[PDB]
Amino acid sequence: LKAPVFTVRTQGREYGEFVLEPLERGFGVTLGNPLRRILLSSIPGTAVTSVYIEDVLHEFSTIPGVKEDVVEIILNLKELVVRFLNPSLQTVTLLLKAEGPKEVKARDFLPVADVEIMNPDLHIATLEEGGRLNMEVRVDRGVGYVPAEKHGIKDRINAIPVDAVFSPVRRVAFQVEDTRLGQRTDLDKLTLRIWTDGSVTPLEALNQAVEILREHLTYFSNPQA
Amino acid sequence: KLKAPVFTVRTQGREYGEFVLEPLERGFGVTLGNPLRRILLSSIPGTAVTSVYIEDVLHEFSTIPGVKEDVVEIILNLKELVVRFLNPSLQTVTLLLKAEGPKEVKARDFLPVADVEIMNPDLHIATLEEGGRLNMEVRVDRGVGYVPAEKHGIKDRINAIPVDAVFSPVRRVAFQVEDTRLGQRTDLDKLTLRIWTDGSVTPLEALNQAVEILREHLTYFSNPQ
Amino acid sequence: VFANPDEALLAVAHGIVDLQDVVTVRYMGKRLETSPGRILFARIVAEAVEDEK
Amino acid sequence: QKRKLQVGDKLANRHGNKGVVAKILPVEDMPHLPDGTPVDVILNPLGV
Amino acid sequence: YDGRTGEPIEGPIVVGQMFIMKLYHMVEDKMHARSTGPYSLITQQPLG
Ligand SMILES: [Mg+2]
Repeated sequence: LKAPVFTVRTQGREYGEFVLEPLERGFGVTLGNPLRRILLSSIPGTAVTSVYIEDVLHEFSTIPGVKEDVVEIILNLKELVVRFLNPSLQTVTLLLKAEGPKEVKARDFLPVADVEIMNPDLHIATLEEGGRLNMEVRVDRGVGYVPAEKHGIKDRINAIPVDAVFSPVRRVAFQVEDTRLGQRTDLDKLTLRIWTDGSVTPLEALNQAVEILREHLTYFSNPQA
Repeated sequence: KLKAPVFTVRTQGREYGEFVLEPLERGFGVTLGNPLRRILLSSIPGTAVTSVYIEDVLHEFSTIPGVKEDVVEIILNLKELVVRFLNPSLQTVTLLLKAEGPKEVKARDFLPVADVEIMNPDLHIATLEEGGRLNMEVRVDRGVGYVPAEKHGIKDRINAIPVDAVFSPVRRVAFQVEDTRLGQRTDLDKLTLRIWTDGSVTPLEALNQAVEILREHLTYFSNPQ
Repeated sequence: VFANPDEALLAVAHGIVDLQDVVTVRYMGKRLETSPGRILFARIVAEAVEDEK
Repeated sequence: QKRKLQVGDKLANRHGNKGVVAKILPVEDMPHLPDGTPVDVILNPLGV
Repeated sequence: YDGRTGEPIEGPIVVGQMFIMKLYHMVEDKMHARSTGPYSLITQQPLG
């Protein structure tokens, strides 16, 4: 069977559809599923790893003038999407200094070089008059899900480790349709649907997934007795 | 990250083999094992008997006078025939077998053809009695997977009986994933792949071909539109 | 009509027949009329005890 | 201490079905809908 | 669909949304091991 045609349909930086057709019968699941597993587990991303709040010793506490407790704030920070524009960048510290009353969003972080916030409207905390929020959020780069109990990263004494979910891919689905080429009617049409948080485009995640699968296939070489 | 895994091979003869890949990242035993098993069972090129002609026989459900086996049993024996084409250009052949009773017809009784090898020449075809005549024409083709007789319906002559084409040299595949550790990492995978073949291709050869098929398909995600 | 259990379970892999379909298989010199699932069960026991007979 | 769900913890619904977590699977191992949504919990029908 | 193989479960499955509770019985509070330790006064047997 000849080389399938590859089609790409992307909506911004967060959704994309990738079509491969025609394929031999059964190759929709042969190609689609290994890619889905790699996309959902093994794509590097960035995540908040440690947060330091001035005048806060642990996460089981509240801040004067701030409506949320530290636990709620850290949950909000876990939804922060940070995109590194430099491939060699491994870590960053985002600084936020706010005085009440105001709605502190992710857009309130001080700008950093080669760092972009993908969800500026993320709500972080609500400050009442007389409340202040001075915090340093450390964002690292990695793969998988590393609980705070494992990395235990603290840039300083009172810093609070945060469970890290590094995967940029949000949802993966693939569709197998009944295509036909010539007189053969059992051919497959594979369509991969990839949802990302925006830091990595779906096309970038797909290329990284293909390279990971290609690299692993090279391990079936140099057999040993 | 993890270092490159070790690939070990334990092959007994030309028909069974065990291949171990370890250590692997969590979940990669399934990621690699499932696609390879599917490719092994449906995509390895092979040869099979696709049509048989027996003199004086009308339909597959009849019985030949002077031979112990009926038409159904003879066709079943032919489906066990392992034949290898030594010429890549050769696409199809016809094996001729003229036998006289009371010999026990074997696969070796086929008239030799150029660049065609019977891998199992001791295969039993039929048993003839005094006065039994077996004039049989068997058509051997090239293909992959399993194709039922009613699907291809290949007939060389009138009264020819289409026979189910067992093209795949791989007889059976069974892969296993075990939990292993490397120091303080406890969620590693160990992949064991077991392959039964008919002997025309070694299990290692089939595994190498399956990896190449997956490798080739991964390159299809290369040129958008 | 399958020449042996391996061919019958290959057809099941390709979706030709289900495990619960009653077909004809040749197993241990007998032309049995059973389903691929029952032939699969026989192989399960045979391999666990490593004695087909 | 902030306790997360782990193997050996006990879960229950309001209808008397109770059990302990015996396996935590990665997201890519769980059964998923055709739209790509993985399920969160798998319950044995033999308990009903 | 099965997340490991990508093949569908051979039969339709009952999937839905259910309210499940995390009960007070946690393995963290119940795992206990002892080699040697305190003993009783009169019988000198291990405490419980
Ligand atoms: Mg995130």
